[PDB]
Amino acid sequence: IYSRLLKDRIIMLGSAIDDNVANSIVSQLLFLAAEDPEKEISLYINSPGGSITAGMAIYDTMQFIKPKVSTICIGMAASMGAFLLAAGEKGKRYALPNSEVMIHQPEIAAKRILLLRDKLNKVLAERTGQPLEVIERDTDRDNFKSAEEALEYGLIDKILT
Amino acid sequence: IYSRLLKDRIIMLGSAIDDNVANSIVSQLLFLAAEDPEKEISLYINSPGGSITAGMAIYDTMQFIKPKVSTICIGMAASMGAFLLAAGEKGKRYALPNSEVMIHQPEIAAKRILLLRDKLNKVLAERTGQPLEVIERDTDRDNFKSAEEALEYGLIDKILTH
Amino acid sequence: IYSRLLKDRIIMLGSAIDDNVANSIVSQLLFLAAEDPEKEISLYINSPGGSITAGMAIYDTMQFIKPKVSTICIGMAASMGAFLLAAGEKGKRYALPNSEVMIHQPEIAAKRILLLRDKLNKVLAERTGQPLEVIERDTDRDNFKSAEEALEYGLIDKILTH
Amino acid sequence: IYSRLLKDRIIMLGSAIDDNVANSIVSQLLFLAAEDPEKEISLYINSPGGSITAGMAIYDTMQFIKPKVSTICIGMAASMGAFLLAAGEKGKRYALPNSEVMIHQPEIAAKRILLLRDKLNKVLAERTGQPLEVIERDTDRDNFKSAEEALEYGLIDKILT
Amino acid sequence: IYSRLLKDRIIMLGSAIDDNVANSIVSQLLFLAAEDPEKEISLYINSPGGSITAGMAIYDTMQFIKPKVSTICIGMAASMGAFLLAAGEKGKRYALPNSEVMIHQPEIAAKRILLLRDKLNKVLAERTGQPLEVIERDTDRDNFKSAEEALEYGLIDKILTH
Amino acid sequence: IYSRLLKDRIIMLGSAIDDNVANSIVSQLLFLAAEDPEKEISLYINSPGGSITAGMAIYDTMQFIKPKVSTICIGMAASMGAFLLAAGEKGKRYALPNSEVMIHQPIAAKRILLLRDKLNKVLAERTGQPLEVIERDTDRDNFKSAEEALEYGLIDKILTH
Amino acid sequence: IYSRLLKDRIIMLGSAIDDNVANSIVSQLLFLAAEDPEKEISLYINSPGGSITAGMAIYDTMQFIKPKVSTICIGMAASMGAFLLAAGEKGKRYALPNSEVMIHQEIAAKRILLLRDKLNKVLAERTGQPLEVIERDTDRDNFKSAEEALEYGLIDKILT
Amino acid sequence: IYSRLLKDRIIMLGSAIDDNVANSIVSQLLFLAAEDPEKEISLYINSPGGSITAGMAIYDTMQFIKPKVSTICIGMAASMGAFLLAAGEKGKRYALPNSEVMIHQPEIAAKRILLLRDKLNKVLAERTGQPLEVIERDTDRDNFKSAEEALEYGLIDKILTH
Amino acid sequence: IYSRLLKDRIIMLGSAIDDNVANSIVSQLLFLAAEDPEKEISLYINSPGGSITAGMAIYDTMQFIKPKVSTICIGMAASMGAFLLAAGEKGKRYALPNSEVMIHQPAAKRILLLRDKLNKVLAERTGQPLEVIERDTDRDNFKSAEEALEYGLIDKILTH
Amino acid sequence: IYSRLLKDRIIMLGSAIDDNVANSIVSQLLFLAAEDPEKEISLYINSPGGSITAGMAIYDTMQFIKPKVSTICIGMAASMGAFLLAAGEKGKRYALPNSEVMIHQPAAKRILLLRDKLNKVLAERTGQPLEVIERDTDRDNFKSAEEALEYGLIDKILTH
Amino acid sequence: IYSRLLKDRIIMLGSAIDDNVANSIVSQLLFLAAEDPEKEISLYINSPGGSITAGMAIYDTMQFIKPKVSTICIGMAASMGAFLLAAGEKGKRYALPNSEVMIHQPEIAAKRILLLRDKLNKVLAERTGQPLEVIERDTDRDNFKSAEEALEYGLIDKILTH
Amino acid sequence: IYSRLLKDRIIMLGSAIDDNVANSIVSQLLFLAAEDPEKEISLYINSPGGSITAGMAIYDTMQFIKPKVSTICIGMAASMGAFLLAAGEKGKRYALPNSEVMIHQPIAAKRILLLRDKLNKVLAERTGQPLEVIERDTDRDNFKSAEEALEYGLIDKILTH
Repeated sequence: IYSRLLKDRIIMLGSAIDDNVANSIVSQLLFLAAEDPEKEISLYINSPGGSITAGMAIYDTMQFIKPKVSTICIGMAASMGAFLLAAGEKGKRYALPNSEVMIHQPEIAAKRILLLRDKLNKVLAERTGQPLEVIERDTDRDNFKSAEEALEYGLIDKILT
Repeated sequence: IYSRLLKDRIIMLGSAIDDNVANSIVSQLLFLAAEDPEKEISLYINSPGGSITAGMAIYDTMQFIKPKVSTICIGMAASMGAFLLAAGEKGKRYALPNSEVMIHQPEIAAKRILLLRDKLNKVLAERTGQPLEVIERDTDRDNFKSAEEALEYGLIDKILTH
Repeated sequence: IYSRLLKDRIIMLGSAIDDNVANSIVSQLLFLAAEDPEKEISLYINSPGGSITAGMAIYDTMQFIKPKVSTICIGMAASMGAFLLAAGEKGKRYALPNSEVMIHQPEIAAKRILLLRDKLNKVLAERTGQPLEVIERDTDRDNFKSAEEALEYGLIDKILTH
Repeated sequence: IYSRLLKDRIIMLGSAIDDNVANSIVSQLLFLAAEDPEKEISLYINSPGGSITAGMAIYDTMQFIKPKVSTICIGMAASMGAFLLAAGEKGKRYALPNSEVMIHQPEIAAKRILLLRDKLNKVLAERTGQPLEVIERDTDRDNFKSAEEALEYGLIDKILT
Repeated sequence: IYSRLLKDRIIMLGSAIDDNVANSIVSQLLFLAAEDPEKEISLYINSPGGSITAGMAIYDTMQFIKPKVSTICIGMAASMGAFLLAAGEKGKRYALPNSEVMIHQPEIAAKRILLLRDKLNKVLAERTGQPLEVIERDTDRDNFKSAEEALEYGLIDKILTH
Repeated sequence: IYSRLLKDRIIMLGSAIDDNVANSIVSQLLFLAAEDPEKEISLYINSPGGSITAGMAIYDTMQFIKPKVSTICIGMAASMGAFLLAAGEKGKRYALPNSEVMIHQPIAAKRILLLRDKLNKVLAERTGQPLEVIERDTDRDNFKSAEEALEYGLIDKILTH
Repeated sequence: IYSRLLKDRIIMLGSAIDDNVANSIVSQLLFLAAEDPEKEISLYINSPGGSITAGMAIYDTMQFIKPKVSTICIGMAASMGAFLLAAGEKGKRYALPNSEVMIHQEIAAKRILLLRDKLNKVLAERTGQPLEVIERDTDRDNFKSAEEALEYGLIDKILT
Repeated sequence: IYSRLLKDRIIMLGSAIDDNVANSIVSQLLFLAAEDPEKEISLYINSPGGSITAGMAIYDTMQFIKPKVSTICIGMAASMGAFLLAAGEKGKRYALPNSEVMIHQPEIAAKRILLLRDKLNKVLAERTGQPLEVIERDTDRDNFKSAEEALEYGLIDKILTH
Repeated sequence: IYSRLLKDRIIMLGSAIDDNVANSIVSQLLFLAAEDPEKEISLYINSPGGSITAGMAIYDTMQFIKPKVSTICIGMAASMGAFLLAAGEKGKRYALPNSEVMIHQPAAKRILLLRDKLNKVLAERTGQPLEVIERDTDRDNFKSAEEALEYGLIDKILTH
Repeated sequence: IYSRLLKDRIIMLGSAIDDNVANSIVSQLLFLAAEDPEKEISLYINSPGGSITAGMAIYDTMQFIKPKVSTICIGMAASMGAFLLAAGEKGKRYALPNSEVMIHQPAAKRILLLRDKLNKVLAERTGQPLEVIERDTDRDNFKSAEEALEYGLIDKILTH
Repeated sequence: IYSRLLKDRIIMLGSAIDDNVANSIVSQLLFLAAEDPEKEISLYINSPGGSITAGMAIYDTMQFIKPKVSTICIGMAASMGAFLLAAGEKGKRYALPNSEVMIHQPEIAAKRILLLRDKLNKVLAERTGQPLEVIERDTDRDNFKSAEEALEYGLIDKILTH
Repeated sequence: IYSRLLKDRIIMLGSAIDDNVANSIVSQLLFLAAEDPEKEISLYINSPGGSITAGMAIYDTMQFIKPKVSTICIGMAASMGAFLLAAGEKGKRYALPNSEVMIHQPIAAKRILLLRDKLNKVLAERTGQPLEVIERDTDRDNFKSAEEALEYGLIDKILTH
């Protein structure tokens, strides 16, 4: 199926993000960018989130490729799912009226994670317009946002009705 | 099989609704809207229902896409199954004579659940043209409606008869 | 296989009836009706029967679609399998000489079961010709009907021979 | 373990009620009543509930035996768990301050169930002091009671602090 | 557990009756009869019933041993469960006020079953006090009898009350 | 595979007969009769036999359809396998020189008695043996060689070289 | 449990007979014979039967040991179960009123035929039926009530 | 083993808290209170935490029984594990020097969850002598405390040192 | 894969022979004979052997169909595998230089029947007197390809 | 159970012989020899046989320990089971009337070594000339208890 | 078995260290300390190591209890296994001549890992005599120490010989 | 069982040697040495061998404890099994007449090289063979009979009758 979706340049990120999913998503992105570098991509996101390392891979692939990546939150975008939502092409970041967004993000790899988390926070500040310290507090805490709360925090540009 | 059905723009929702099913249904909806934005979709519903979050995802995708989504209840629509039935395109919401509807609605975020619940009651009120306090009473409790009580309540537009 | 059968508009109901089987059968019915609304369908039945709710779903879908559904009992039609047999298109309900029919009918709510039994009983009365009360007794009792007994009772229209 | 509890005449009903559990509980009740007919029994209840047929078996065994059965709700008593709580010896029905009670209760066996349900409602009316019609509405609806709401509905005699 | 029960001469028959259960129950019976031939046995019964062959094994062992076997129905005694209940020591056959009895009885030669069915109807006739032919009439259809109805019918001696 | 065989109108009955197999075989028979009602079908039988109800279903479907059904015994036809062999189209019932046939046949007890009688009858008719002897021989263990099956009138022909 | 039974010299043969069961039963027989060679053993039989080779092992162990082995049919004794029933100590072979008996029974082929012949002979001596009569009845499907089993010579006494 | 521990009135809570664990812990508590109502109990806690409903059950049983319950944190007490640590007998709440405490707290009844949560914050406020608004801030977010920060915050009475 | 082989009229018998394998092989043989009755079939055999009944079914199907069946032993043909090798079309029975052949063969009454048929057929295929066949079937011996050629089990060794 | 048997110095060898079984049996033998070096051991054998290496380990342990090991064949002793039967203490090797014995035996170099040792030992236990042993080990034959007594595999048949 | 060992106050740590093993070890330690607070304990270690959080739990329990804990390395002590070895009672830390020690240390939070590594490093420095910075380098590197190397570094007190 | 053997101070090493087995064997050795330091231990060995690290652990525990450890080879001692056999108490190293010994021995690669050298040394010392020949023979497939193991000095005695 998602194969048919693929021909329409729609990627569905429908699950927790791990390496597998991250490889899969990166592949699809690279594939589409291969077919038609000039043409837009739609990434739909319903995800509880997942590993920061897996998430950053997708994010990097998004920033890297030529095609603009529009993001659309459907049920939920939490953790790295919310991050990817926020990292969509500007003015192209979308949510449905009932969808929810939670920006909360969960050896010697530890040093590495702390660094990635710092990068993550900074990107999020830039994309949202929030101050870094605000982003820090909010990603360390359990909080939920309605499509409307997320529009007004700067995570999405438009609520699609 | 349902693949063949898909070519005819029929989606079968035949099970309890969870994230998997919700992803599947959403995908099929997006896919069909992709092929042909202008053209109608038939959603057949026999479901015991399920998670309000998974249900709202399907509901949003339905409202969002261009194609009108006709809903048809076959055996049963309960919980989010009844909600989706009720959320079909107006004049296009259908049941079979012996089918049953139960609007009773039974991990994260207690507060989210409560919010979704207010909106679910609200959407039900608009679509059935029913008073909120009534919608609230009947979603709270075990009750089943026949194809006849569903229609009269405003849950479906018409009953399809041989 | 069954797939090849499907191209010939034959559906095989060969097992106990549950939600899965009911979904499957309903789908195949909707599929065939989609291909060719005008053209007949053959439903072969060898089934011990099963859930009344699942059975009624198949029945409603049968009554609902355009194509006429011929029913053919092969080994056995018991419970909802005998009901579906009896619900075949008139003059098109068939059995094999050695096949057997038992109209005895044994997640869900109790009042719903009772509502559905009355309904299934009424339908049976219409189809067999029998008085409602004769049906009520025979569904509560363990009996088998030979094909000839079956044809006499009104469950089938014709027995298949040399 | 619960073996040691047994010697102290404590039964723990810690799970959903099915036939198994119902057999087990009935056995223990009959066993204790065997040892010492004169002496009290303590039934602790943390249960999501279960089958009305299984529940009625325990209830019947409770009413039948000589020993008075005190009931104590710990986490939760729902469905037939709430019913058994309510069916404890009078003035002996107890809950903990944070416990919860839900009296909501979920072929041709159908006729039988409808009858058992009627019996169930009536017993509950008697034990609570509620009118039958009130019991009917409340067991058909999803509702939760604090220890305090349950004390004041008549499901328990005492909140143990 | 059950083991503790066993020391008090209580056997729990808590399940459908098959060869395994039947072997188990027979063993316990022979075991208790071995310990103390003179002393009574309590057999508690909550069972949907089961195989007539497995049932008759337990029955024969009951009749055979010295100890008197009291029977007590708890939730339900159906099929061979109801039979064993009825086959308890006279004046010792007991039910709880809400328990239910159903005397309906649905690798083995068909004639073996036919004969064992008759022999069952006869034993049951002599145990109830009911005439053979009425028992034959009753057990070939579904019914269910309350504790009150089974008392009347001669299936049990006493209801456990107050 | 079998699928390729199917295109040539060969059905292989290679296992014990239960409802599954019976359904499968019936389906294949109905399917072939659907494609070409006029044209012959070859049923190869190597089977230990099985349920009389499942057997009679296949037998009925055989007698019912238009295509003539030739039967060929390969290793063994016992129980309902032997019966189906015997029920092939007349002059079309075949065995291989080393194959064996055993007509011994081992829920409604009243009904299985009926089918048993009906079986015995059909057997008497096709073999032309006394119903008297058919009842002896199906009630006891007996193995016939391909020759012994010829004399009995269970098969018309033994296939050689 | 059957452990407690064992202390009372009761063995329960409650299942199809295979090598495992046969080993078990043989062990228990040898064990009891070890404890008290002089004292009787009670073998209760409810069995659909099984392998002739596994059966003959139990039968041989029975014949071999000193203790007399009484046999009691409870639900059913078929195949080698019926054989072992028949092979109980004389005057000690028992059935319950409703129990049923059915005597119907490289790749080890020549040996199966021998064991079978040996089994038919032993049933002849034990029932008092002619061999030709046993050869007939073990090749065919038939069941006997306690009563018919008494008449045929398969058991001594129906117990009530 | 923990059996031997049990004889010394030591209970080990070494895992995530669910209904099973909660039943187990409750049972052990009731058992010990049964043996010797007067005598102290030691509850060692190394737990990632878990369900608020399962946690409250243990907490209630602790408050309810006669014996004083000393709590000792070993590796970690997070979520309901930290709550139970804090709910130990006063002056008897202990941690090891390297142990960690996280008071962050992450099926039925959204409304119940919310209620339990208010009471959990409240009990934490009493026991730590801390302002509610502070307790509310720190249960809402990811934070871990050392044995030193726990003590100063008022989560434990003293740190046990070699 | 073996599907591709099948289009070339090659059947691979690569495992112990049971009913499943026997059904499979028979089916493939009947299938090929259906496509092209006139045309040869190649049966490659590397098998430890198996049941005499399952074997005889393959053998009969081989004798029965029109196409000539050439047999080729690859690693091993033992038991019914050796028998089917030997039953290949005359002049068409082949082995590879390092392959091995063991003619040892591991209702009883029917089993004893097939066993006799088997010995006779072998005796006819090899030209060996029957009584030599019967000794060699009862005993455990391997033949090198060379020995099997000289014994008359195979027509030619493949080489060069 | 067999635990109770063990206290009576009865070992039951009831299955195919592999390393596991061989370890088990050796352990039990060493254990009993430890308790009471002076006192006899009864080894009951119903076994299809098995690996020659696993077998020889049991055999060596038997020869090695002080207690005399009596062997009793119950259903069957084939392969290494037959060998261990034959290796029982002299005059103490027993079989039951219906039991069967097959002496057929199914680093290669070490395997060929044990095989020779095995034939020799048998030749010594039976009194049969070596070359007769070698024929009979290579071939597939059953001996009735009677035949095994006369062959010198067992000392006495149990009866009466 | 191990049980017999336990009566002799020997604990065997023979596997990777996770929460399970850590709970087990902690329990055994608490148990023995319960039986006889005054008397020595022998902890034998052959372990590839494991989670720092699990390791620190065992360590804290060791430091906490009254009994002195002697440590004996048998095959290998790596990661937290080498740490526990080094944390044995002074003069009581032992190894076998051919055993190996690797102090390299590879659900959880990152800052917590870092806090715990500094701590484990400090402890190691105290115990070995080494400067903190020597420990820091050696834990970040893949090296094995022979028993003699180990004794020289300060990880053990004595090597076990003829 | 083995447990009974344990009371008699017999340990059975009956399988390939891995960490589990090595732990088990070490434990049993430590246990026995705990009960009675003065008293002899009998280690029976039938083993294909295994890991050199696991082997050396057992060997060390043997050399370390007070009790003398007699070794007896039953079926086979290969690899570390042969090594442990050879490392039994002197004059206490035994084999059965038909048993076999193979001294052929097949994560820190640098370390396994060290143990390998140390093994070869101990072997040279106990057999009294040239370290020269010990390196040949452990690097190749060789099977010694009980006699051949006597000459090599791997065992002191062959146990007979």
